[PDB]
Amino acid sequence: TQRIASHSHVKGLGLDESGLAKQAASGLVGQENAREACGVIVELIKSKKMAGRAVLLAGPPGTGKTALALAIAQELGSKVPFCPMVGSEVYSTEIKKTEVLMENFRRAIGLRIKETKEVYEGEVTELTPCETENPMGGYGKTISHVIIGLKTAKGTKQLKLDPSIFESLQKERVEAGDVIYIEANSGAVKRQGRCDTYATEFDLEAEEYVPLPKGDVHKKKEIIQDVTLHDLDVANARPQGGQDILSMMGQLMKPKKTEITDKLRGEINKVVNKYIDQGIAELVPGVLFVDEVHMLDIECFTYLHRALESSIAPIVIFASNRGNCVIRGTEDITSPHGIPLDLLDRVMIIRTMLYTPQEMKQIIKIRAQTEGINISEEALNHLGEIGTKTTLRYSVQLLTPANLLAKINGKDSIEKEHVEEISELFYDAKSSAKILADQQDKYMK
Amino acid sequence: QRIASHSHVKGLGLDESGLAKQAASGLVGQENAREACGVIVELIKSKKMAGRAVLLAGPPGTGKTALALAIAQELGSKVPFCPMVGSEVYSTEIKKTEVLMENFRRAIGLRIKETKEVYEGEVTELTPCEISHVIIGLKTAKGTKQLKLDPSIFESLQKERVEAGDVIYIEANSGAVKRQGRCDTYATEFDLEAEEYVPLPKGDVHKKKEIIQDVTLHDLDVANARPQGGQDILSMMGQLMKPKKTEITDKLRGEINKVVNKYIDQGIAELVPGVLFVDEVHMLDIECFTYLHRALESSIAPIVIFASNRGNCVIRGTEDITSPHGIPLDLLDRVMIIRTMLYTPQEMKQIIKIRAQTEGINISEEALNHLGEIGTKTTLRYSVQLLTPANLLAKINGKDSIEKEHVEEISELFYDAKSSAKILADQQDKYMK
Amino acid sequence: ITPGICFSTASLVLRATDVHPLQRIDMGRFDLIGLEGRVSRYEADTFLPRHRLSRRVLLEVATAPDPPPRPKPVKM
Amino acid sequence: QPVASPIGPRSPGPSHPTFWTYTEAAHRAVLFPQQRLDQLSEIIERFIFVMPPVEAPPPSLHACHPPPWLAPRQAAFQEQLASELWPRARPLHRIV
Amino acid sequence: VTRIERIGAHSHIRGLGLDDALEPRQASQGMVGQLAARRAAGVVLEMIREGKIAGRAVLIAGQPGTGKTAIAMGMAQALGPDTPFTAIAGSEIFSLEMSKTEALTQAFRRSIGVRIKEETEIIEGEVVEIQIDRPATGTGSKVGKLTLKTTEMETIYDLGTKMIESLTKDKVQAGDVITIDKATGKISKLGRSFTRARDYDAMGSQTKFVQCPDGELQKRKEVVHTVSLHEIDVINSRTQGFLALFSGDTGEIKSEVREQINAKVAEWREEGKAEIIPGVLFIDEVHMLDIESFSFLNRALESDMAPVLIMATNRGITRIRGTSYQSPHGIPIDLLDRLLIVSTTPYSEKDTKQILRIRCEEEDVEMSEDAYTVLTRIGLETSLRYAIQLITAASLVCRKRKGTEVQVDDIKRVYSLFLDESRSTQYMKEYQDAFLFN
Amino acid sequence: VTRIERIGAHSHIRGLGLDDALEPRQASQGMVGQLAARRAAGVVLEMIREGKIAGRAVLIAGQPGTGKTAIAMGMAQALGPDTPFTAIAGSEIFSLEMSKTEALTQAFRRSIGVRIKEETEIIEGEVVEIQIDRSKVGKLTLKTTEMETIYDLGTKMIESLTKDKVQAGDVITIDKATGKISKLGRSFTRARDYDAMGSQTKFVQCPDGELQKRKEVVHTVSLHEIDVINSRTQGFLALFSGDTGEIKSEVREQINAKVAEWREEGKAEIIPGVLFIDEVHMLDIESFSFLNRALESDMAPVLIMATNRGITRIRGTSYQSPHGIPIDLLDRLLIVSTTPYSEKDTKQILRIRCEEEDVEMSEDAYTVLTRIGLETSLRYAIQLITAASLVCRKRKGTEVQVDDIKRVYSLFLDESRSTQYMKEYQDAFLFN
Ligand SMILES: Nc1ncnc2c1ncn2[C@@H]1O[C@H](COP(=O)(O)OP(=O)(O)O)[C@@H](O)[C@H]1O
Ligand SMILES: Nc1ncnc2c1ncn2[C@@H]1O[C@H](COP(=O)(O)OP(=O)(O)O)[C@@H](O)[C@H]1O
Ligand SMILES: Nc1ncnc2c1ncn2[C@@H]1O[C@H](COP(=O)(O)OP(=O)(O)O)[C@@H](O)[C@H]1O
Ligand SMILES: Nc1ncnc2c1ncn2[C@@H]1O[C@H](COP(=O)(O)OP(=O)(O)O)[C@@H](O)[C@H]1O
Ligand SMILES: [Mg+2]
Ligand SMILES: [Mg+2]
Repeated sequence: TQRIASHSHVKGLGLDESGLAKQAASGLVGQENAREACGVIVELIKSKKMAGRAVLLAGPPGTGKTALALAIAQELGSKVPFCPMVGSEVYSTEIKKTEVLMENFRRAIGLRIKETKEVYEGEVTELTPCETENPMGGYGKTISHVIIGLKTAKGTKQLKLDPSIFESLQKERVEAGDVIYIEANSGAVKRQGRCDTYATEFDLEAEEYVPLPKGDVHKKKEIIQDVTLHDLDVANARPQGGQDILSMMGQLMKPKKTEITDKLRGEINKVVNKYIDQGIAELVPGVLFVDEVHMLDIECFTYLHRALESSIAPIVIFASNRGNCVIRGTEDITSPHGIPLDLLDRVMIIRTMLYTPQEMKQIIKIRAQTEGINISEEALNHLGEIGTKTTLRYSVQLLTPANLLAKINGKDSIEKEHVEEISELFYDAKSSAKILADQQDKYMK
Repeated sequence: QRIASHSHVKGLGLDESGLAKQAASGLVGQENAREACGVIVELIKSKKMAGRAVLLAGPPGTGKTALALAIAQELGSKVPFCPMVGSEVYSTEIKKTEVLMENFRRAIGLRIKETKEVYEGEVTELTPCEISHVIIGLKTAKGTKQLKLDPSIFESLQKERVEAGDVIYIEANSGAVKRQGRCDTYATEFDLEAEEYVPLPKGDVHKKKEIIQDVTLHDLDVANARPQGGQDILSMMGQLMKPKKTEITDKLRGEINKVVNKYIDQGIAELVPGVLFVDEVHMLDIECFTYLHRALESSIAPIVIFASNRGNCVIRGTEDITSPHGIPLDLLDRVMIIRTMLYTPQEMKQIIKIRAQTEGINISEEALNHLGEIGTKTTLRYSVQLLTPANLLAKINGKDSIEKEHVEEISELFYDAKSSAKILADQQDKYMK
Repeated sequence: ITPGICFSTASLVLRATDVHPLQRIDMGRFDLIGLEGRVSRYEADTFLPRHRLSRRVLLEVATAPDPPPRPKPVKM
Repeated sequence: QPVASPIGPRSPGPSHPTFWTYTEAAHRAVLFPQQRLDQLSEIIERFIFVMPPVEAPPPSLHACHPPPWLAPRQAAFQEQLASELWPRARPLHRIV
Repeated sequence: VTRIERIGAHSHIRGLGLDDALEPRQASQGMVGQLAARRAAGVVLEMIREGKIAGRAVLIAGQPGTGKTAIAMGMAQALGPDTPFTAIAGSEIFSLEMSKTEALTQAFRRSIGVRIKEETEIIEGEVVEIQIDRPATGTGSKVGKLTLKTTEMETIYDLGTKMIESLTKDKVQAGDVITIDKATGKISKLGRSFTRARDYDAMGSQTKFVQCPDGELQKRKEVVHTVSLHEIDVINSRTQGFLALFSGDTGEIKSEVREQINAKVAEWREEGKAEIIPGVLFIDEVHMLDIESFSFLNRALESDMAPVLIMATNRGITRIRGTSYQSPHGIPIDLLDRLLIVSTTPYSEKDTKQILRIRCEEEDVEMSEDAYTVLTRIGLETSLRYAIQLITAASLVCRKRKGTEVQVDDIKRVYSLFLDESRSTQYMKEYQDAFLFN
Repeated sequence: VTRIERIGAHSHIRGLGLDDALEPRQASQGMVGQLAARRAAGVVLEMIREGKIAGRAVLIAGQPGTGKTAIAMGMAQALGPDTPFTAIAGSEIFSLEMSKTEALTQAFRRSIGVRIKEETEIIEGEVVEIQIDRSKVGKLTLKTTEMETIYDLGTKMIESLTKDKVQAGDVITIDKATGKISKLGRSFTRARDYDAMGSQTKFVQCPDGELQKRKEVVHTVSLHEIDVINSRTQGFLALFSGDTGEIKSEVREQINAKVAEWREEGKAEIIPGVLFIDEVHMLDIESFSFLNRALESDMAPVLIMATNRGITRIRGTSYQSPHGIPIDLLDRLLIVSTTPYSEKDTKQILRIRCEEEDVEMSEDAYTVLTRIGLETSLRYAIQLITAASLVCRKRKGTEVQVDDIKRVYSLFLDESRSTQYMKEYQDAFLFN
């Protein structure tokens, strides 16, 4: 968080309340049409009524595609799931590519569970059965309640409980002076140790003595837990916590991703629907961002048709900087973005354009502000001129070396000389390619 | 019972002299091929030759698989018949040669006499004897007997929750203890017990039964390579940690051969050499063919029937080596080739009528002639596959028989391969790739 | 149910990997993975450098007489 | 131990922040293998019937004069493994 | 609140929309046009429902966006949940855990259901009073008594030890409506007829009550158990197979196990114990299968346990995967001879407009007639899916400007914002050097 | 004596040889020439030391023998051992156990060090008596050289003491918070003169001071190590075996959050480091695509790369790119170019190598060797240094002369002469 990454300045899409894109806002400069389209996509995600919709961000490299996706993620917030992914990740040594894609799809669909946990805390002061003056059957003693006195920091309360709790109390070996908690939703007694006020400095027990509970005896709170469908799938496919031989084998054996079946996923879907109907949970459909989609092969592209045609799928955002490239897994088949036309027919294409020198200068200034770097006007103009040739990434990557060089020279700002020296020290792609071409005999291969 | 593609094939339709009747046992033509298959059936029944390979060669739709299943029907259910497709050797667990060898051993069967020792009765006493043995008392309608059993049997009884009064079945050979229920005599004691009651056994406490077991060499190999008969912790551990198939060694197969020869010498086993059928042999690669050379040269191998519809085609696994059936000439030198021929329109009509009778469909003569004409173009398979949709159409319109109009309607609704090819050629710019 | 396979081999084969202790070195001086879950950083870094025995202390303890018996507890 | 799961670790009590983080609804959506067995009891009773055609004990290694320590060591290893693991294999009794 | 299932591509398709004579209506149950293809799908559906012919294969072939998957989904919705319907993509059979033939076999056997129907004795009533007497110390025989009540009956039951243990484990109290199966002794609580005593604490909020059951106490009810062939294979393959039913990780199931299961299911069918419910396997984009998978399909369709196979492909004369051979639909001619091909014709203007109207109705989007005309023109010029996406895009744009009906201006706005394949390719040609490769 | 570290190809490099202004000296810390490249490396090293910016990539490009790996080793040496420096080759990401992206993720998380700091109260003493009444309640007596006290035990403490078989004379430590007991050793008495000892028993002195002590442990671990620890129940074993597999992304996110929590609490500190991939051209296009977006994380180290390829073919594709690297990644990185060395630089490098190997050479020998190095290659001359030293020692000489260099030049061939001799007898060799 404290370290500054490549998209650390993107705080969202700089959109007016009417959806029109401001020239410079929220860390984004230019790309007004793409930003407006991404705002429409954000509204689509927030509507939560569409499944399987796909958006392809198409444009030359270094045009804000990843920045736009991260701005969308910022607009949605942390509540909405956002699963970034590169196309190379489908190639796994454990599971098939379609399984990786399906798992990321289920990772993008989140579920928020709200529950109220009501507990009774306290140190047991009293443990008294409530006998009945008329014993049932004539002989012996019959009890109708068990009075348990619970003491906390700021109160003391007595609880008339069901007689059946006497067995739980004996099983937990609960005596006076012990700290216990009873859960209303289950009616069970759990002994969380003995009070620390009865411990002496000469005792050696570690987990036996506990502090007297703070707050009120009756504690109730609303628990909000955010989970994804993939979390439930994984927890059910390779369960952890059993005491049978299969759980022991799972613990012993090396963990391995498996091809989760449609049966388990259908069961998870049924459970999620049941929770939603009960009011416990609320579905939070999020976004799956697949950067470098062109790295997917023909099998992944073919599977994506069925994946997007599903009624449970999230909204998928693709990104590709390729031109009329050859689809991977095929022999000499060319498609406009490296993506077969069948999948391009299922996506909405958002075009990102190149940046004018003024927009490049603005982006450089924003990056300098983010990195805590003071740059003079002449140095900024020179660096923007450097960015007119070479690329924008080279210019934004010369900021920190130049700042270090200035600090070594003893100056608190980057001057033009520092940028010139850094440009001399570090080469861009085009200059290096020129050097390689001029000396192709001396290099290898 | 559902009607499959070869449900009408009941035999080779041969006479007593071995000659092929024209239409018999669901077969219409291929008289030379049927006579050759009868010779092959007699060879299999001889149980003298080993590793004799036969190739069924001909265009698709000429009844090669029908002839193989007819050979199976002639042989009977006792003789093993393992059908495998050439695409099945490409497993992700074991090597292709291991798959081929396992399918070779699956074809050899063994009928072995076995005696089962059974302890069956109501438990009257379950006294542990200190590792703690068990002394058990069993009663039937004929008597009572007391037995001393191994601690493993006591553990099994505990796992079955066997208590005094329960009817149990013990197999002494496998040590398998089954609790069948609480005895019927105690079914009146309670009104809700959550128990299943069983009558008292009416035989003796100790019984010996002799039965005939049908097993294959592959079953013995698997049982001796992934053992689960010890009922010890190590067997469970091996089963749970190593569930995948393994490449069984030649040493294990030699030991199994020795054991089976010993059983046959003892007179309690009978060998049934059996048949292996590989349908899409062209889907094997050159390594599989090279292995099959030596495998067929073995004196243990079964009779293998191969099939292929390929012409002069490139052998899989090779770059550009082309062989007459997709099979290298070395393996073709080791096979007897049975040639299947294309069917005449009359034979097509006969096959259509047989399929209609098999599927319980009444078809008029005009409809039969029209469907045979449809089969003259396109293929016989398409004409046969139009019978059920036409029957459904006739049933919808209230007719109990197929008329020519129903056949015309079905042919209009469903295209064949040639019509679809024409459509693709006419609209190549609109379809993908 | 079949009897198991009895695989018979030479008795000398089962001793092929066996090496007499007088012919092999102690590999426990290179046992790094055996220390995990048993040896702590405290033992290696702070305690042992301070509380390693010396030959002088060992000889003094060995030569010295037995320590006097521990006095019985007295409620005082 | 349950890292990155809807199931929370064993919180000592409400004093621990983990007590108020996880829900019982999430817990009930994850089924242990024992719960799965209880869920498929009728299916197990009705549909599990396939028996191996042959059953054999594992191959045994025999030498005339084996090292007298190998067999007792294997016996002790098997005994300890059985004493630790056989109680955990009881749920699979009906399947076996 | 939004359920796990939302508006998808084929959410408007509720069935094939045919009449009794399998004559397709122009617009019914979401389907518009494709009359011949829908009639063929209805005939295939009748063949599936009859369930008498094994291993029938149908190929739905046509241009992209002609309704192949729409027809498949309509068939699936018309079949109903009773009949199995396994829909997979061609890419899904390429697995590192199992062979391609094994994956195809599992797909086939997930499409056949085995149903076991049996009658059991069932006790359903309201618990009036339960008494359980147990020894104070040491092992002993628990003795108990249970009283159950209906609207017309009330019986007092003497309980055995195991039923006592079951009741103790289930924590059955007075007022709980419980179900007891006499054979297995399983007890299932299905509600409370009334509340517990109010004077008790730490009890929680009492839920709603359940009316007491009527009729006799011990009834006889029919219990139906339905599993697929694949589930039987998995649970019989190994001891841990039931977990493999959810985790996958089945490996390759032995052919011996499958042969035994086939024999046993045939025996059950002959003995009247079980009925076989054949279903459908739908392989979308079957052109991704290689030659080995097709060769396996050739002979796997010849079994009597094979389901109806439905394939969809939009390929013309194309190279078969794994080979260098050009074939129609990317499928070898040997497999093409075993299957009937159903062609889908392209949609007209009125069919496109009706599809757009159905989509708008599904998405709860109100659109003007001029907007419908413009959107239909765009769909004819570009594609149907682009217009479908612009439906929702224009709905969102209209809602942003506090509107109620999607106008031509909103459609133009989303047409400018979002590009089709053609305009994107044009703009990429305009800046070809800026893009990386070619 | 001969230690495990011996004279290698970069044993003479101790640093980048820069001053306080990052101006490279002509010959300092074992580096000669490459002034611009060394200055760029120093700037990158200052960037690494600051640690503010994440995911910075630098490519050291140049002709073979121009000092790319020399510069990388100089950067590694100049950087302290405190800061992680993971040096891998490009071929090492092709694993049979985990994917290429998983290998690159593991290398990235191996390049970030996490320094932990735990302070714990402990009881430390020698056991005098253990009395247990009946496994219900008991007393334990512990002593130091200056102290002795008795403790009342509970059920779990008694069970833990019985499990560890703690008896009299054992020196143990007990953690107050968790109660875990580890045995340090046992005290030596006259009666404990064992003739045979167990593999774990060792005799230690009775601790001095006070029975209650505070234990402070400071150690540096990487993110990958924490991932492997928390991957499975005994995941620390995979830190030795390497059988890690593909770690779940959820585990990594949880560990990132926990590490951030530790950093906020003051219990841990982050030391971002360097991942050096040498000969990156062996990476496939998928690996480059993964690297493109892996560098964009906030927990990404500095990625230093080195290739000697010209415009060549990218592995896994049919495209030609200036370094074998797709131009999208090349736009994400700064390129440091190395120039070929001059005669003076070659002679100075030969002198440094001779000093490193402790070889005395005459000036005529140095001239001849420099001429050979310019004509054939620098590495050939470097090898001839040791060859001539050995030949000189064989003839009982003390200083390498021109005759020794000529002798080893005739004995050992460079690539050009061997290729010529092969072309002379081309038909003899196989598969031309
Ligand atoms: N319009 C913009 N406004 C502000 N920053 C931008 C803009 N476009 C790109 N950037 C920044 O410049 C860098 C270029 O990367 P990016 O354009 O996201 O790559 P890609 O084009 O592959 O998505 C990113 O770090 C991004 O944060
Ligand atoms: N001579 C025949 N008589 C009756 N039916 C036949 C005959 N030949 C083939 N058939 C039927 O035609 C179909 C094609 O047979 P098949 O053996 O699959 O062809 P091939 O093996 O040559 O590809 C099968 O369903 C079979 O039942
Ligand atoms: N005849 C039709 N009736 C209703 N909706 C249709 C029809 N044809 C296509 N669609 C819809 O158009 C969209 C794309 O059609 P689709 O079936 O995916 O084309 P393809 O046949 O190439 O798979 C789907 O969401 C589908 O619901
Ligand atoms: N500037 C330098 N100073 C000292 N030695 C150098 C220098 N440059 C290269 N060398 C030596 O040359 C040899 C080859 O250079 P190296 O950097 O290892 O490989 P390359 O540069 O070809 O990738 C190394 O043994 C190194 O010691
Ligand atoms: Mg489709
Ligand atoms: Mg190098």
